[PDB]
Amino acid sequence: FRPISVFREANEDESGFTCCAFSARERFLMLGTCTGQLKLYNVFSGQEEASYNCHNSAITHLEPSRDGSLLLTSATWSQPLSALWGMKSVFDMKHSFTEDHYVEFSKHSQDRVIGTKGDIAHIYDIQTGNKLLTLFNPDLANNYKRNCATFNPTDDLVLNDGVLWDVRSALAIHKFDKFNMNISGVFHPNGLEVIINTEIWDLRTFHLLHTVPALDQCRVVFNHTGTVMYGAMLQAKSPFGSSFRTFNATDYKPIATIDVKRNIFDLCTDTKDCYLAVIENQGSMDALNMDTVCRLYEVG
Ligand SMILES: COc1ccc(C2(C3=Cc4cc(N5CCN(C)CC5)ccc4C4=NCCN34)CC2)cc1
Repeated sequence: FRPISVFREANEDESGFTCCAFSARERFLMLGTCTGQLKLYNVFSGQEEASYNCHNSAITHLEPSRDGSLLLTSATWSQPLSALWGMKSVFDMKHSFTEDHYVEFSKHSQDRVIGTKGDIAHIYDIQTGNKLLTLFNPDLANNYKRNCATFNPTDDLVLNDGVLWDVRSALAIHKFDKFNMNISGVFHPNGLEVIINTEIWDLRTFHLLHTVPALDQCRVVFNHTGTVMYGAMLQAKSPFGSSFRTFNATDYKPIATIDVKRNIFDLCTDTKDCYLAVIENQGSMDALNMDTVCRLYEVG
């Protein structure tokens, strides 16, 4: 991990970057801020190229669409709490998700949004904005404090609150046992495995394949090729502590532990898996205000 670039939010006395994603436009990083702004930065110059106020509370999450035409945002205490923005030609709001505190695109064909409201998942059509489907069963809930509903790579399964759902039938096919209080789980890009905190389950047999103690309380991100898994750990200001782990995605063998000595707010990779971007806070949890920097590292 060779540091190649660093920047702080332009002009600000304290720098308020909260989350990041690379744009479909080569060289440009998208960042959310603690004032609900979306900014476009040259990742090498640190030049601010554009600024849009999406929310009147802090951004917690953003996800660009692969074809660069759409963006999802989530905020902290705004109504609406999440939104879908059009980026082709003029930046504008397309739909709003009144109480969903987290949203993602479908993965295969990006024509749907999945939103999370506490223990409940909602699926929406992108063209009409209509809610197609609500996945919730109170007998099956795990009540994960950081529940995030997600699609599998083919868009026909959903993981919500540690329940695996068939999207076509709207049927719960399996409730995974609850072994932590916060992390609800993600699909591996290979479409055969589920990662729920420290447990790696097989989707076809529900055997436990691996225990990875180092993933405890970690939020997991895959590189674009599905060969490396990157993890940063939640705080018992900041959602994460000050270090990140890399794992081999095929055997879950640890490759690296990096302590950046600063609390991490977010990290993401470019679609060619050359660069890792990390939002690190220079201030503590106790400071008046946050003071984040975006650090760009070369990996290979
Ligand atoms: C499964 O585990 C997860 C843990 C956290 C999250 C979320 C999330 C929340 C968040 C709040 C921030 N705060 C700082 C203090 N300020 C007062 C208000 C805003 C700053 C960054 C982030 C953030 N960045 C990337 C993810 N994420 C909601 C998405 C998702 C999953």
